Amino acid sequence: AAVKTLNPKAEVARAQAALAVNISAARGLQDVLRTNLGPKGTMKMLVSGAGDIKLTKDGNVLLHEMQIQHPTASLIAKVATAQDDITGDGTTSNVLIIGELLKQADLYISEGLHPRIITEGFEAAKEKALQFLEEVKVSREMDRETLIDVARTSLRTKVHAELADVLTEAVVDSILAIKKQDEPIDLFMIEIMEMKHKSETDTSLIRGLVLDHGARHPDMKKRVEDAYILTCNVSLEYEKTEVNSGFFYKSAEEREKLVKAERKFIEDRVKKIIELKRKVCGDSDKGFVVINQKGIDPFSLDALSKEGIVALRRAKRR
Amino acid sequence: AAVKTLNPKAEVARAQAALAVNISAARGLQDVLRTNLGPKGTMKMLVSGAGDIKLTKDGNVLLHEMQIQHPTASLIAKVATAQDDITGDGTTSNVLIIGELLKQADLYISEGLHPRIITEGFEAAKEKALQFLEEVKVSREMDRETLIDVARTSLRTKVHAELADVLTEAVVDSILAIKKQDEPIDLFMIEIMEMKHKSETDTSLIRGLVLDHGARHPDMKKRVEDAYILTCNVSLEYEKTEVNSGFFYKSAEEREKLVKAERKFIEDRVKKIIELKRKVCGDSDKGFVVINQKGIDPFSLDALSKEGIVALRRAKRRNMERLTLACGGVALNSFDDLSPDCLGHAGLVYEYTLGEEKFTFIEKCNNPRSVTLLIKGPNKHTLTQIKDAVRDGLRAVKNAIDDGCVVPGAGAVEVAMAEALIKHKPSVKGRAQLGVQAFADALLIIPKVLAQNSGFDLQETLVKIQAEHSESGQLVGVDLNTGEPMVAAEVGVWDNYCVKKQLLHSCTVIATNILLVDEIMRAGM
Amino acid sequence: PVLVLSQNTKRESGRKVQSGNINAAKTIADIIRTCLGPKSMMKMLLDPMGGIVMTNDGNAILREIQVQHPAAKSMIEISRTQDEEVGDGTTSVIILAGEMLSVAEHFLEQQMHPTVVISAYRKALDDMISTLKKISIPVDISDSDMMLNIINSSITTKAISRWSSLACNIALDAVKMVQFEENGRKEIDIKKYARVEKIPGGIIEDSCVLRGVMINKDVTHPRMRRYIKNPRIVLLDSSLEYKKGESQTDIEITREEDFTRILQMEEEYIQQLCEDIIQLKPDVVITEKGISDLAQHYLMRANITAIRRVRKTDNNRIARACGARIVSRPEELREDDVGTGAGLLEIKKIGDEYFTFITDCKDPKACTILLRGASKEILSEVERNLQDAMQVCRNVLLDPQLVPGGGASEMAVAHALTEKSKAMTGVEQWPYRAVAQALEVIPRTLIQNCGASTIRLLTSLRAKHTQENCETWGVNGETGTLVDMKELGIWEPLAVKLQTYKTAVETAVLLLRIDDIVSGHKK
Amino acid sequence: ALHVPKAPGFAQMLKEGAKHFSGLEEAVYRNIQACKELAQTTRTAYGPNGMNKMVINHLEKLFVTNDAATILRELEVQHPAAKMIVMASHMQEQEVGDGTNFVLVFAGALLELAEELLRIGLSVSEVIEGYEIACRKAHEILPNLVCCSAKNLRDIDEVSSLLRTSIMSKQYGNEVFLAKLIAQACVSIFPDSGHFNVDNIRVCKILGSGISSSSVLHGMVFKKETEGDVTSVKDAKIAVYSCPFDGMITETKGTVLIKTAEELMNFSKGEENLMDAQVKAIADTGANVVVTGGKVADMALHYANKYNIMLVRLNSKWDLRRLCKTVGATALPRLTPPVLEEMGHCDSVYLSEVGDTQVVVFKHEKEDGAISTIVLRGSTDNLMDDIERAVDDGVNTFKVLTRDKRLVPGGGATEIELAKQITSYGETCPGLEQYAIKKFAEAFEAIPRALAENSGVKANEVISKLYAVHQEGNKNVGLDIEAEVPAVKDMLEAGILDTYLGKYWAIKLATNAAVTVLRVDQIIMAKPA
Ligand SMILES: Nc1ncnc2c1ncn2[C@@H]1O[C@H](COP(=O)(O)OP(=O)(O)O)[C@@H](O)[C@H]1O
Ligand SMILES: Nc1ncnc2c1ncn2[C@@H]1O[C@H](COP(=O)(O)OP(=O)(O)O)[C@@H](O)[C@H]1O
Ligand SMILES: Nc1ncnc2c1ncn2[C@@H]1O[C@H](COP(=O)(O)OP(=O)(O)O)[C@@H](O)[C@H]1O
Ligand SMILES: Nc1ncnc2c1ncn2[C@@H]1O[C@H](COP(=O)(O)OP(=O)(O)O)[C@@H](O)[C@H]1O
Ligand SMILES: [Mg+2]
Ligand SMILES: [Mg+2]
Ligand SMILES: [Mg+2]
Ligand SMILES: [Mg+2]
Repeated sequence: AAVKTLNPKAEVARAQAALAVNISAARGLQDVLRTNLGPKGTMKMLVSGAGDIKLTKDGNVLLHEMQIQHPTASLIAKVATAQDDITGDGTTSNVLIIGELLKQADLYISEGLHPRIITEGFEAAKEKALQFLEEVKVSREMDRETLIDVARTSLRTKVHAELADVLTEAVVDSILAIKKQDEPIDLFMIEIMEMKHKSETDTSLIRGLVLDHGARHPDMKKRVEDAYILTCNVSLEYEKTEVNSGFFYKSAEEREKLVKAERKFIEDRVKKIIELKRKVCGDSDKGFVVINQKGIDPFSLDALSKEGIVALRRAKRR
Repeated sequence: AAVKTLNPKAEVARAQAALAVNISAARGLQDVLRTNLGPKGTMKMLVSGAGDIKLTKDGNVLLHEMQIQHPTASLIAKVATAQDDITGDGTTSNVLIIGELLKQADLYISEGLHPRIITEGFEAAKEKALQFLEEVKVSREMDRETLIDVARTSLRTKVHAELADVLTEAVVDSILAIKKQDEPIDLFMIEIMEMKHKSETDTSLIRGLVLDHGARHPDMKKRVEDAYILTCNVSLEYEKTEVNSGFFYKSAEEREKLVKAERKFIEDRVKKIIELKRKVCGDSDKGFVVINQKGIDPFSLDALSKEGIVALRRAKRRNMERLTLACGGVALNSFDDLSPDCLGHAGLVYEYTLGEEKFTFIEKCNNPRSVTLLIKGPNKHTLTQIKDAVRDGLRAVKNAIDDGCVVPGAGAVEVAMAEALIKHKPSVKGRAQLGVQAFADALLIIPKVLAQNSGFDLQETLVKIQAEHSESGQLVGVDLNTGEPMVAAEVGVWDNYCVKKQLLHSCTVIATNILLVDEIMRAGM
Repeated sequence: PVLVLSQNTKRESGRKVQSGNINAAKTIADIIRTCLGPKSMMKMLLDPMGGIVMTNDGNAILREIQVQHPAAKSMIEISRTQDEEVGDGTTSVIILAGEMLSVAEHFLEQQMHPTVVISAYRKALDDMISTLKKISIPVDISDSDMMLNIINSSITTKAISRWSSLACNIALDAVKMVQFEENGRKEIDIKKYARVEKIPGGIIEDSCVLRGVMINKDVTHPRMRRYIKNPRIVLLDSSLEYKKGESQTDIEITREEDFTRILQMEEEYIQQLCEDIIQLKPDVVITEKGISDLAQHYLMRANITAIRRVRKTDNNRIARACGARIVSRPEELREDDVGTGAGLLEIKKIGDEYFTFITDCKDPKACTILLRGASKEILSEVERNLQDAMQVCRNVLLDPQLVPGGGASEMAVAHALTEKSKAMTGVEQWPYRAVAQALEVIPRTLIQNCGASTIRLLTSLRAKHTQENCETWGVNGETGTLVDMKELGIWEPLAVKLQTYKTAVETAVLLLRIDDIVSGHKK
Repeated sequence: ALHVPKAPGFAQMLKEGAKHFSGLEEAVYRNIQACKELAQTTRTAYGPNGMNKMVINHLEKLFVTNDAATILRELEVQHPAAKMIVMASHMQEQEVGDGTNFVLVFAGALLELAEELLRIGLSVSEVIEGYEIACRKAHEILPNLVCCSAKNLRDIDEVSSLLRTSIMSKQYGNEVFLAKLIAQACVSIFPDSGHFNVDNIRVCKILGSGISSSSVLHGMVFKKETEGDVTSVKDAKIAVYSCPFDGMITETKGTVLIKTAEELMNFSKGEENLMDAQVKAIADTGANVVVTGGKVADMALHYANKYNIMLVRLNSKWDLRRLCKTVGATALPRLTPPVLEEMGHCDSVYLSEVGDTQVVVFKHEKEDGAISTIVLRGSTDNLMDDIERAVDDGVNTFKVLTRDKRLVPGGGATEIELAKQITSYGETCPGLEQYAIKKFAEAFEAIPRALAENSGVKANEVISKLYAVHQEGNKNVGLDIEAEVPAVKDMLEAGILDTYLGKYWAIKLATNAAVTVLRVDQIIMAKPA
């Protein structure tokens, strides 16, 4: 054709070819994803090239994990990815409705109707459908019971029913806890930690925090009852000077003095923490936990343990 | 899968996969052949691996010449080949209706309906459609005018309109000449000879015969006026003995005597011919033409030329019968007791040279029950195209004679049968009504494609036609020049009742079997 | 390299070999499991010759597929065996054998010995045979209606089910005409004397069995008649040409007249042969070898129509149909060898080919079934289905005993075996009862292929078969409900079901005895 | 017509080497077949008559064991459903430490019976419903099958009788010796608090003699030598430093800047005098043994030899921490002399030669402490690794008993009682769930069946005997492996007992793995990278 006369190694699908290709790929994706829909849907197993296993009923995960190299499939995967990034639900239904629109339009295009006319009808129907949607939507006081019904309607599609009955209360309580009236909900404020030891119905909501790390000094306590928490982003390990410095001494005694001196800068911050601890906990009744976004060297860890502080290092910026 | 655990190099298409494969291939063939339909269809050019060119609008030729390796395509090619072998027409419509049945059935199978239920509806609709076809068929006295309308309806689809106006009269006259009342028409008795010298509108009907060879002796006449034709199947060349013989002589004189003697056996048959010639033509007023299915050596050719006989050798085993039906003699395998009653008459015999080939015309017979159509044209592909077209037209007229009925064309019968099936649907029990609806919407592919090829809106044209047929009840079809409804029986657009019946039967059957296929499997390895 | 056996000699042994054989067999079973019953679906097989086979027939499928596992080879062979012996049950046998091996896998995993399992299977087979023969019913083979129902109950599971009445009548007529007795030996040879000729085109509803035969032939000379209403027919195995002698008959010519005399002698020989034929005053002459043009001349002078080169099988069918006797020396021709009995010889154009009909025969002991349809593949399937129908008619006419279908026989036999097993006190009671419950696979598969609930229906059916006069109760493969076979009409030939059970049990026995596969060694 | 084309849609859009399986046949049955093959690979190792396997991994390392989880780890399991069953087995190993082969056997049995039920006509959903309800009933039942309890974990004879069963399946021939050793170690390191840590049981594998020469050591053993001249100490005053035994240097680049011949002449003598002062302060605190986690300098070693201090260098930090736990010391990051509290003590610290190997022993004489070592002797490294796995089984059993002291009868007695009771429950449950309940019950029979088959007797007669005795009322009766013919006996009176928690978790995990494998319906493998 025209493009193939200029670029001989060029691939081209024309008006009937192009439409057939696109609609065929859309219906293929639809045929795969039809089974994901609803709580009675089936779980697919997905094995990476390394051998890793994924059990999913989620349309977006299934799309991105299937082994597909089709342009129409890429288009629909991206629209579904946007659906997932903005709403969290609707990917399976998205793919299904796309495939069904394409099929029902091909029904009339194969009999010679123009796709422009089909798309005009699409625009009219979109308008009327959005109107009817706003009309049928139920404006409801969002009580715990309503939110539970919503979260159930989603989790029962994604997992088994008993595990869904657990995750429902977990999710609803978490959101009802991190939400301030008339203030957009920051889902970042719900941490999600995975533990790989017990049953799946042990999944719970900790009304607090769970860090995936602990203290690195053994003499530090493993349990603290009434704890003062110090959230810091201050280095408590050895910091070298920005400008190149270096130490110069003429004797082992001077070397020893410089070794003791090079840590004074961080020792001072350790002492500040320790003095705050002593002033707030005049005894061992209460506890003191330092949580550092940055490091804490062994000398500082020893200094804090000696004073009875539990220090965790390299926490998360969130 | 199961088959792949036993034969690892096995290919398999499962219940969803086999239906998709079959329906996809059927629709692909349908998409290719949609354009062949009707006189406004387009001619495809087909180039062999050697570079040979074929210009065709014929569905069967197009199928067999396309470069396809699909199993469903093979199935449909074979059903179309049967359609062509038995009726001569209906191959394009066959493929189209097959594809449309499969598509309209997939419409309901994709929504979870079972193909068994669709095929039950197919059976109900086939029954009702055959009934309606017998009802609407027009039983007509097959006059030259009706036969001309039929042959026109076929040739106008296969070739250009002026060439069709020529081939129409040619085909109709040929059939009306070799046909004996209440005696099945032997199309073998219409020879088909191609000449590659003149225009395509020079294609004519010779009320006689044209052999693709002539005399091999130069002194033999090139034109004979009042000719006695001797149709023979007797060797006039040297024949060696079955048992090994050999000649033994002691002298050159004995060798010479044996050389003269070894030919006495065939010289005797030459003399028998020559004596018959002298007894029937006491002078050079009349002529004598020997046409031998076997050979004639140069000595015999000289002996016959000297007596004024035009001898052609190695004629065709069919030309034996064609000559005895055109001229009117008796074809002989022996000259034991030959008499003037064994001879035929041709009011003219002459020879025509075309480059390196020679032709012999035998014309002005009294009432020849065998004729020839001389396909003249400037190109091999023109000749091939006209050969295909005249095959179609001959089959069409033959079928119109056999079936004293004739069916209206232009999608009229399909429109009417669709309406009748849709009115019949409620009498069908269960969801086989959907198979009935699919059958009707499939029948509607002929008017749809006719409109599509004339350059009209399928839906608008079909709505107009269906409206006219519901308001009036008259059998109306597509007018390929205006897109309006027209009475095919009034405008002379006729189809073959046999062709429509064969379509219904074979298309329903193959579509049913394809829909009921649930596994395609190549495991012969 | 110091080997004891040649490299490429691989030897497997033990429970891996046993389980491998059982899995290969049950895989062969799963291939065609869905091709059983009235609601089955077609399969499109692709031959190595670019051909296609669209069928429901288990043996057709398994014969078109290729395998390398010897257990699968054995299963394909038993399908062939069933087809050659009874011509029906080719998928019932495969499914039953697969289920028997499946239930034997249990006992083999549980340390039972294969010989113990096999002895139990043989006990169960004898008791199955007993139970079938007790529950069977007789047939009045003179009752054409009963016979047509028997044939319908066999072709309903095939594509021709839409033209059931037509195909049933065709098969019944063909078999009843091929029924032949000579010297106290009854013979229904529906392989040599019931011929199926498939002419694509036309419609299946015009397919018919002819009171005569049909061949694809034309007259040797167009002056010969193509329509004769009381033809006296002569059949020959010899050429009406002048052929050479068996010895070195070389001639030596020195005289002039001798060459011509020799050629005229050849002509006179042909004349004398043709006169030996004309003396019997026939109307038609049919040869398996050539007919010279001079012979054609003489026969036409005698007003005889000749057909030149027919096959030996076609000539044998013409003999049986028109009452003639093939000869090889027209000098040895007799009136008893002439064929009177044909009522019409016609040579008509079907499409663009010339077919010779010798129909309208009286007492024809041979026939030609003329099949017409959409394509060679559709007609191949119709021909296979008609083979099934005719073979069932034959099995009945030989052994007129019938058994009920729809799995009724399987359930009756399973119940009888379970009832007999309660007296069994050894360790074989378990495999014995297991093959009993392994017969249940036929109704199970029927229900599955109909699309109903196997658990519920099979439970209701197993319960029905615990009552007294319920050995006829089975299932519809068309609705998914239990019915009385006395009311439905699906009755199988006792011979067919006996052969099925026997083949299944023996195939299981063979594959159970098998262990220690070896391979590689070259003949 | 000689090629079947890929169907339009997913079959064509699928990548080159990717595979897609869907439906009962291609996915469910193939997964069940894979899990069945796995259970068969590990079935012959179950129980005391269980046989060992010699697995060679991709690194040509050899494992001789009948430990299911070890065999699975060293196998290259590539089928994903089998991988899931192996994940269940490894979760059992993590949670309990014993019962992995139970998990495999039971999961494979549940899946085989599930395939049979799907063939008879049940749906995966109904099978899963019945399996879940039957697992719930089994968990409801097991507490009633509990027969005995430990009643004391500070004793050494009772603890040996309790650990013998877990260390019998592995190492059947010699189990009284091993149960004695592991009981001694466990009760040595068992604190007055109910918390027990399994990492505090150390295992030293030394080539030489045999399993009967193995011993327990209240202390620590390190396959090290001493850095200095002192090799023995009888009243250890151990000082532990995470820092090297060298002069401290700056974390910033240090340079000795000399500007005078006097500074040059005096620098090195000042360095050694500093080292002498440091080590003499350490020695004057009373320390006779110093243990450094870093390197040792030649001058510091010189002065440690001068002041008669035993120097030990432990490269590992886990080893340093465990030594600190052993001796009651504190790892000092500075070379400052330890205070009276930062110091550690041992009734003896000496260098010995066990076999060809040289070892440094920190040995308490008291029959207690925070850490105990089991010195395993043996004629083969593979044998010693198998005995270490058996030790791990015994120690994990001790921990399971510290968590939950309840015990169920072994040798298949609890499994048979479970099968019986769950069958009786399925006979009452109407609806299609009864089939799955009864198959879940029959799956338990796979345990005594595997025990019997490995004992070398007929499992059907063994199982019939067990069913008869449990019908007559004896729930503690199981099979006798010390009988060439099918036999049964009182598991309680014999002392063959399992852990309630072990059975609980094994049943739960096997059921969950089977149910997940069943919940899979479509598989889309990617091209193996
Ligand atoms: N219990 C239920 N009964 C009926 N329909 C349900 C139920 N739960 C969810 N659905 C519907 O099933 C549909 C598909 O669920 P799912 O596949 O998770 O959604 P998505 O298409 O957004 O991925 C949703 O439209 C939802 O309304
Ligand atoms: N002049 C005409 N006007 C309208 N329709 C026509 C005319 N001539 C032929 N047709 C219709 O066009 C259809 C297709 O023609 P053609 O493709 O040659 O037949 P086939 O499908 O048998 O190959 C036929 O059904 C015929 O009735
Ligand atoms: N209408 C019917 N309803 C139920 N079962 C039937 C019916 N017709 C036939 N069968 C049963 O189907 C089986 C035959 O199926 P078929 O596909 O012919 O397999 P085969 O002949 O190879 O055994 C027999 O068991 C027969 O009794
Ligand atoms: N002396 C014994 N007699 C009978 N059964 C025993 C004996 N010792 C252990 N068993 C049984 O062996 C099984 C555990 O064996 P083992 O191979 O360690 O499996 P697992 O990995 O599941 O612990 C248990 O059923 C236990 O009761
Ligand atoms: Mg959702
Ligand atoms: Mg036409
Ligand atoms: Mg059959
Ligand atoms: Mg164990």
